[PDB]
Amino acid sequence: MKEFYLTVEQIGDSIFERYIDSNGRERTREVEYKPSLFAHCPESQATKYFDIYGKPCTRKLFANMRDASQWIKRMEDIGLEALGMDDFKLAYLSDTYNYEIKYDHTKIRVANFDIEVTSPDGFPEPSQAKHPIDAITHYDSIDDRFYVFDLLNSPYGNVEEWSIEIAAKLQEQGGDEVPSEIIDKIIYMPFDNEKELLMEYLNFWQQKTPVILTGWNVESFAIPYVYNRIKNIFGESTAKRLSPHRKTRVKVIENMYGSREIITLFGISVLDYIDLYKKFSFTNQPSYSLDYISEFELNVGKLKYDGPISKLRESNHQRYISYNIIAVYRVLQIDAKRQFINLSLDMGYYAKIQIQSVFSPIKTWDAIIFNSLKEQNKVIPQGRSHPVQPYPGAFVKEPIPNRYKYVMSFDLTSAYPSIIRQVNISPETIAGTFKVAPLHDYINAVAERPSDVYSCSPNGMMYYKDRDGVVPTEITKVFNQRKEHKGYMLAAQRNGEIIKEALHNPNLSVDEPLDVDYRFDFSDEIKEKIKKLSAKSLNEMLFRAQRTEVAGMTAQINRKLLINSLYGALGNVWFRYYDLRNATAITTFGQMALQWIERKVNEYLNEVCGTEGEAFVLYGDTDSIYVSADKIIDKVGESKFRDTNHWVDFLDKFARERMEPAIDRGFREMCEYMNNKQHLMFMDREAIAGPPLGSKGIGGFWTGKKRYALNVWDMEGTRYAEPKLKIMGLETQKSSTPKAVQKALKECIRRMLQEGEESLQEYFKEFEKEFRQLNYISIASVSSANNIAKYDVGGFPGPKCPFHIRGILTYNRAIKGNIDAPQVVEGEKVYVLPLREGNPFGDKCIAWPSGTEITDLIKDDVLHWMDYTVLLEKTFIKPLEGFTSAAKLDYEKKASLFDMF
DNA sequence: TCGAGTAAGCAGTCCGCG
DNA sequence: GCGGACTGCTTAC
Ligand SMILES: Cc1cn([C@H]2C[C@H](O)[C@@H](COP(=O)(O)OP(=O)(O)OP(=O)(O)O)O2)c(=O)[nH]c1=O
Ligand SMILES: [Ca+2]
Ligand SMILES: [Ca+2]
Ligand SMILES: [Ca+2]
Ligand SMILES: [Ca+2]
Ligand SMILES: [Ca+2]
Ligand SMILES: [Ca+2]
Ligand SMILES: [Ca+2]
Repeated sequence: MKEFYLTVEQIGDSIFERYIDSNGRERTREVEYKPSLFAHCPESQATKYFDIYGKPCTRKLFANMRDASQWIKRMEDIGLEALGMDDFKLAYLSDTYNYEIKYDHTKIRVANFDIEVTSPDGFPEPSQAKHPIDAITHYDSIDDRFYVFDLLNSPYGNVEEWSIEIAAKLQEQGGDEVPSEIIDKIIYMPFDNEKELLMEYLNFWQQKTPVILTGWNVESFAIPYVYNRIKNIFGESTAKRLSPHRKTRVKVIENMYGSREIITLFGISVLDYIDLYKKFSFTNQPSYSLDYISEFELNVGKLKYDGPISKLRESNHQRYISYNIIAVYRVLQIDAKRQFINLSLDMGYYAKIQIQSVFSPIKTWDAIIFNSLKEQNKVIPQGRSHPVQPYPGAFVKEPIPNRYKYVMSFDLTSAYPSIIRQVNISPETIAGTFKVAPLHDYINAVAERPSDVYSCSPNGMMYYKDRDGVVPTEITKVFNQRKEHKGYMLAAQRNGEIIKEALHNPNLSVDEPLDVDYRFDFSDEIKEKIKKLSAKSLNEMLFRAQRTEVAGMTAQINRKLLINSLYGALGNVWFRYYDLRNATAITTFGQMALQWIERKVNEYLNEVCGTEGEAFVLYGDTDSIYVSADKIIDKVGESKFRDTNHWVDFLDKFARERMEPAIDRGFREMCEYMNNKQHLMFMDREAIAGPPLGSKGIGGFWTGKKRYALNVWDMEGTRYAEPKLKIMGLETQKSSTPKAVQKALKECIRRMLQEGEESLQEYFKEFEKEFRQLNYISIASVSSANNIAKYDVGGFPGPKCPFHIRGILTYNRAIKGNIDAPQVVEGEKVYVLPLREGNPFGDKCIAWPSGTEITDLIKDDVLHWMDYTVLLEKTFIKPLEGFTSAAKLDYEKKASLFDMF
């Protein structure tokens, strides 16, 4: 097999590389890599190396990496550009793996671990590590085993061994319900003392050294705790054994307020699953506790226990160990579904970077572009410093707030990447500038043609047309991968809808789910077999289809993220190819494209409707238009349609056969106007929206920019078994809005769009009457909590104190003195509740850590003093009043003459 | 919240507005 | 009471 790296590091003048050799075995090597860098030279000097602008360079070969770094510094002292890849390990990977890497994941040791630390006096700080580590569960992907290290004797209690038999039993048997599928995979090791536990863990780690190291909060908690505890007991040299090269660095990480420490383990790639989840999941969660996320992702019940976690080991060591094991398993289950490790490996090997660098699109793209240029013997420019400067973005149309009955939407496929490719925007394709007219003049096609030679953006920039830039070339490659995965995702989605339909008529039989590839649209034969299947088999198939859809979603949306982040990197001062001229060329072209096509669509529809000045485009944001279809439906007449699906078909056909060709003609003209390299503006239909045929539903409404709801029957070619709400920006979509309130507002919206005013009024009246019975967590607001210290003046709110921070200060006074009470962590999320006048907490609100029950010390009093009236008004009535006033509906029945009878 | 970008919405504070 | 200046937070692209 072809060799591939596992990890790479620079340590002084050596590269340390762990790799898989041609026989599939893990090896390590130290290489005295001599890096090269480059300086500009005279034309009279014969060279093969040129910078991206075509200027000749001489290659400087250094005796070692330190010599190279020193040269860069002296070049700065002289005032001359030092060209080339200054991150020497990326140059090493490029030289050592000069081919497309094919990796074999089965050979990569992926370790997933979690530790337990009993602490009586509050949160056990990793930097201090003052308490014994009393459990470690470490799952190894190569062995497929859970290695459990269990401390039986501690200063906080001596306990009996954990029992695998009880662990396996149902909770109704007094057991722990450790999943039966992992029972046989547990290797249990009890220890009489912590010193032996840790020495054995280190010997184990040496034998089975992680390449990828993951878990939940492993980077911020488990790793620094283990390192520091070992350091405290044995000394630094022993703790450094967590690195295969015995090198570690305390790394200080900082944002806007304050900083924290992590331990860099040289020769390991730490991908903390909480951070993978945050970057790649496209959620914003009220809580990031593993319990909360596991419940959300997997629909598994919260791991229940009596009393605080600080007393769990002494009171129920059995459950304590089983819960540690289950926690490790939960992360593996989340990864089986979301596949973020697979994503990271794919992206990392594609770019030829340390796998942990997938968190940085700047590093990822720097490596991709360097590798690409190096292939042509071209030399990358030196990174420079730039001051942070603002630049303009997208155009968003101001919608008239209203109900909108029939709507068809359209938006550009990968808009900004497509603009980059179409215009040929790249650092080395800049050709010059032209005199800019006001944007309105380009939108209306009255400005003079920018260039008859070069490809243009309405910000004034011109680009070469003779050859593709490296940015267009490389962005296209990732875009093509994105397109492939999106195809699989949508097929799985369409397949899911087939199963949902079949589930209306399940067969009374005993059978099996069909063995199929959900990434491909079901054949006629498969469809026929599905119609004969039982509910059990159909539901299993649906689950599998939905898992395939999620897998495709991860692969496609994060490739979309990668290419969109190349655009974004052009506007980040740390990117080697930072250039506000190029970032603004993209955004200004975007503004033109949207407004140009708005004009074209309005013109087209006015023509086919025989009107003048009618605005068919009611809204658009960045690269999208929303077209009112009322007049199209009315041209045929509603009574002509057999059912909802009939008019959906009709609008679908109209969009595909009439609208899209008109849109395409419009953009081709724009391409010619701007003299672009290639027409790539592809504005495909997104949604077909409207009320159910014959209902009183309003179909859709807008309240403002970035705030709307549509009742959708077809989304990008997926014809739903049941209509689905597309809601953007409204409170149902915000993580700050209480859970039960999101749910209620969504049902209000459903009723508005599908059923009408009277249905809405019925539901509202019921919710208002019953909501005080809702569990307090479900009606609590959520907020991130930054700068608690800033607004804390002797335990009381300082000037301009935010509402949620005020709540935290209230909480802090109420739990004062107790080291046992959960502390609100700076920068994390809190639940927030309003409190009635005269309450014993002495302020108008209280906040506590999100994803948790408020501590028993104050729970009863919070429950007694919760201000339900304020809750309802702020979170439910105010937003609902917004939706209904926009839609020109009333959520409460107004008086009429009929009342008199 | 270490980690690519801008536009733009709403909650809340402070305080004017005769 | 609402609206502007401002902070804080969050979402649509
Ligand atoms: C979602 C998103 C969009 N954008 C910008 C670039 C996008 O091309 C543009 C339009 O956003 P989208 O319409 O959300 O995405 P897209 O057009 O790139 O891809 P597709 O519609 O095919 O799924 O907005 C970002 O810069 N960052 C982002 O995270
Ligand atoms: Ca735990
Ligand atoms: Ca788009
Ligand atoms: Ca599309
Ligand atoms: Ca059937
Ligand atoms: Ca869009
Ligand atoms: Ca009490
Ligand atoms: Ca206001």
